[PDB]
Parts: sequence; C-alpha cells; structure tokens
Amino acid sequence: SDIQMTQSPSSLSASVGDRVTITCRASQSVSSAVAWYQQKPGKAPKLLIYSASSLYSGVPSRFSGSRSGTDFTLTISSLQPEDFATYYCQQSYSFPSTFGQGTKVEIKRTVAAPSVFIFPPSDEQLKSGTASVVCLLNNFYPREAKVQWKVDNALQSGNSQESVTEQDSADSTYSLSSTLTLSKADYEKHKVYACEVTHQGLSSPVTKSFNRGEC
Amino acid sequence: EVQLVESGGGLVQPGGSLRLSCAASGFYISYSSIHWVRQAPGKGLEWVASISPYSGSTYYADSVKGRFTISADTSKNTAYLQMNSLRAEDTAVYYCARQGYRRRSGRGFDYWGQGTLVTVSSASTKGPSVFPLAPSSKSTSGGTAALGCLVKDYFPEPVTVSWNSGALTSGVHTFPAVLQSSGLYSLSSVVTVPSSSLGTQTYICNVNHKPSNTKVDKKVEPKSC
RNA sequence: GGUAGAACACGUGGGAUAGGGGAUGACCUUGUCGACCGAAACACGGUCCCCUGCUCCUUCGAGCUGGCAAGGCGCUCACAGGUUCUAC
Repeated sequence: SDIQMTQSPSSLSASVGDRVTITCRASQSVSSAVAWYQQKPGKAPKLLIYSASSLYSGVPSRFSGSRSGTDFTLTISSLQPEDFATYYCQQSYSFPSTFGQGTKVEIKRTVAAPSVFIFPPSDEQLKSGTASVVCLLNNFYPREAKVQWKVDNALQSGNSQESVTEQDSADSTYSLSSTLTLSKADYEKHKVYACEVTHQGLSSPVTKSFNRGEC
Repeated sequence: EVQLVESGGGLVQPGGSLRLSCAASGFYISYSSIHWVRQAPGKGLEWVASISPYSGSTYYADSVKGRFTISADTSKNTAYLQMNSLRAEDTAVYYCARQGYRRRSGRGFDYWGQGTLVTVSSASTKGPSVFPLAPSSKSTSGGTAALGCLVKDYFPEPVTVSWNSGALTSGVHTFPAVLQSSGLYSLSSVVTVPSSSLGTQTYICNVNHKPSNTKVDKKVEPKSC
C-alpha cells in the first residue's frame, strides 16, 4: 500500500494578521521527508517548506513547519493579503511520492458592496447570429452573491451562465460575470433587459437595465 | 536563472499517445532528480513520475504504470514523458519539477515549470469569436467605467487574454472559462478604467488561442450617444 | 626403518550471556535497521566511539566498532593424523 497523506482542513478563511495552521497526517511513518508547497490559481507551485521544519531560502519568516510524529503542521503567524493559495503537503520518504488533498486558504475581509455594470450584445455578435448580454459584479466580498435576469420584466432560468474570479492579492475582493445568451430572433423579440443583483453589502437589490436598439 | 520550459501538450483523442518535453536552463538535469506531476482542472496535485540523476532509475504512480514512461537526455538537457493509451482521467496540466540539491534543500522540488495542458477528448478544435463589451454611455457619470471583451465559442482550453499587448494589468479581471451546453468554452475579460480617458486612451484586448492559431486584437470603443 | 620434539597446513568435536562500576575478533560478506555526505532517496563511492578493549616497537603514539542479525574466516580447548625440519 502506498503512503497517503490526509490534509486538514480542505478550506478555511482567516483575517489579515491571523495565525493559520494546516495539518497533514501521513498514513504511516514518513520520517521528516515532507515538504509544503504554495500554489496560486493557474500558477506553478512554489516551495515553502522542506524537510518538515526548514523554510526554503527566500520564503518570508511568517511561514513555518513542524513535525509531531506523523503529523505535520504548516503555520502562518500573521496572514498577509498575498498569501492566498492552495497549500499542499508532499512526502518524499518512499516511491510513489504522494501529495495531500490541499488546503485552499482564503482571506477573510470586511463586507464590500459590488460595482454592477451591464453590457448589451455587440453589433458583431448580432452579425454572428446570437446575442449575449453581460452583467459584471466588480470588487466585492464575500464571494456569495445572487444574479437574476429580467427580460421585459420576466424572470429567466437555465439560459444564463456565471463565472467568478479568484481573490485579488492586494484587496482580497471578488469579481463575478453573468452571461445571458439568446438567439438574435429571441433578443429582438423583447425590449428591455435588466440584471438584478442581491449581495450582503447591499440593503436592496441593485438593478441595471437597458432598452435594446437605443445606444 | 533556473527555469523549466515545457511543451508538447495539446488535444489528444481518447486512446492516442503524446510525448511531453521539459527543457531546462540554468542547470544540468544530469545532477538532479526530475519529477512529473499532473493536476486535473479543479483538482489537487497528482505525482506522476520521477527519474534519478546518476542511475537513471525511474519511478511511476500506480495509475500510470506501464502506460507512461519518463526519460531524460543529458546532451540536450531535456526531460521527457511519453504517455500512451490516454483516457479522460489523464486530462490535466502537467508540470516538470527539479528536486533541489540535498545540501541547499532536502528532497523538495525547489523549481517548477509553468505546465502544459493535455486534453484527452475526441472533440474538435474551434477558434473563438471576440466581441467588444463597450463602456456604456449611460453609466451615471461615475468616476470609473468598465469595458471588456467576450471570448466565446472555442475549444479546447486555454486562451490568453491581455490588454494593450500586455500593458494594462491593474484592474483587469479575466474570468475563468464556462463550458456551455454547445460543448464549447466562453469567458469574458473586463477592466475598470477612469471614465475621463475613454475619449483619449485607446483600449484594445488581445486574445490568443494556440490550439486554433487565432489571434485577435479587438478595439473597444464606446457607442455614439 | 626406530624414538622424541618443533614449524607449518589440515580434519573432527566443543567454547564465546554482560561497555563507562567496561561489550566485542572493535575481521570479511550479505540481509537488515538508521541518520548524514559526494550536485547523489535506488544503484555507485563514502561518514557517523570521547572512554574502553585488542594489536603493533606508528608506542606523548598509530590502527581496528552507527546498531542488529546470519554465514564464513579467525581466536581458544581436546583428540589424533599429514608434510617438512631438527636431535638421539
């Protein structure tokens, strides 16, 4: 049987300056041949800790690692806005080497209302035969938010997609895009289009609307 | 300047083969151990294989035994990973990493590569359509406005979106792609800029899709109102 | 041709509980179980005993143990035998 490493927790959210500890338990004895890596979304992982208790050259002193038998703890004494990543423990005691499930560390922040914008379909897209109207929620916190679409004051369901960015590393905010896709005939069949956003930073749902064919 | 540049990744049919290359610069792989680790989209790091510096000894994962083969060339200073009989489970971003020196560090991977994407699908390649999301004229005369680009109907991943040929970085948000019902991918990239410069500064989004070799430089202009 | 002895290489059968108030032959190989080096997880080449023990005219010295296990050789005891040499 190979050596599996269970990481704990799978996710957490701590404030700036908080002391965050991530544990990693080996299935069996792996000596002190464990390492802690930090990976940004869509980026190459960086070596933070080697040999359980030694920090790699160039890593800030806020990162530390310790070993208690089979348990290995990666600690951040004062969390920074730039410490947003998924952290991984990897054993190098025997082959095949294995990683941990990973701990995605989030940075807790004060509630910030989003900036809501709306974009009608381009003329080029109308030439292509389709029509996608975009709704942008920029720089907010927390990540939870709800977006609804109103076509001539009528709710829509199933015909809208949404995507969420990762946390900025200087403000810890989020950005959400909501795309409502229709055919050219269905887009031209109606008149006014509205995006209604509900977020905790708001006391009332913010609605951004536009009348098609007019600017 | 230790660096690892990877190549050879792309779209492979369900069952084909593919050889990934990992060129090194700033060091010689003959004195280090070279590891391959993969990551499925949205999943954790998965150790694939490893090759040792002075014996050529290889080690593989229980899920890629027999199908995969790791190798290295000292004269060309380049590692290789030949994968055969690829299935949907192998679709992932593959990284090659250097196991650092035993005095400086331990057995940890000090230097890594940017990775290369391998998609195991029988679907076809489609170039994206780029549409401008112009800043609205009726935006309540705010201090900052938003403008962007919609990159729609492409397959497979990924696309590289920049602004002003990589000159505008602050305030840029390139949302992750969303796999829609048509089997294609669609995303947007927006940017917040001072609305007092919409009539002077030219804002252009640059979209690159290497799987289809399609580059588009779409200019974003506000409509007359 | 006899008696006796010695030096060698052997055969067979035995022997080896204990380290700082003192274990070992601190031999060779393999397996093992550990740390750490050589740009070095395996393979290759190495290191990990102050004291103490043993050896030697490296003798204010010098050389031989990271631990364990097995096998071999070695040390020791007894029984003879073999070759060579010596004395009568």
